[PDB]
Amino acid sequence: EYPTVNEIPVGEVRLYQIADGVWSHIATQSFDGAVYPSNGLIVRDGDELLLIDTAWGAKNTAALLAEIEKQIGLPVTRAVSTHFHDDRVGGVDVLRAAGVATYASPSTRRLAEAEGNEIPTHSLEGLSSSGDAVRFGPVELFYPGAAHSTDNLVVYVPSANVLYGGCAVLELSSTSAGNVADADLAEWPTSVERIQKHYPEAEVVIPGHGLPGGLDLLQHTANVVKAHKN
Ligand code: NA
Ligand SMILES: [Zn+2]
Ligand SMILES: [Zn+2]
Repeated sequence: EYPTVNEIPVGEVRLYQIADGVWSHIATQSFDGAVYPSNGLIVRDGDELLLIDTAWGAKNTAALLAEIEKQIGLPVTRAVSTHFHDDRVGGVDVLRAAGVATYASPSTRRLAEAEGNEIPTHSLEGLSSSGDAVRFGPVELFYPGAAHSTDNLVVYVPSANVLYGGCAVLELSSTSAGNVADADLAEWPTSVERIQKHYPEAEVVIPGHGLPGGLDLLQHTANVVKAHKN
């Protein structure tokens, strides 16, 4: 079953199979003293893998690559970071040094640079406006509008009907929107509505932190964020 913070010591990574050729990766990291789990995604594309998000730091990301080689045995050739925070880009230097081509939107790259985070090598164009969608290997990348951050992207895997929301989507047990220092609380519910409208057929929704669920994670996120904003 789906691993939680208690089952993953900081520095270890678990993989969880979501569908044929689709896995989440789960890592843990200390932030402001406390340990949190974090998810990303792995998608098979023929005999190579596309990585979505780092495992939140260099050591975790090196462990991620090791766990991928052990469990899956296919090379990660490209990676996309879904926003500029450390749980998404921390580890990019490890990926790049391992031969993985790293990508993010221009906005994410600029914000990462400004924050002193690692910076993905390549820009993902065509994602500047809310509702924009582009194909990238076996996934579609979608910019729903500002939410957890202004740059946040979501990822859909058409072959599996799996929607990876990153931090624009919250898990069902969540009662608050979490770290909102960079968030746009006024726009976030609208951004979620765009996701709902564009991916009504999604069967699994994976949040950036915590348990995957169904489409209800989307409405739940809008609700929490509205209640948070008050
Ligand atoms: Na690899
Ligand atoms: Zn974030
Ligand atoms: Zn986060």
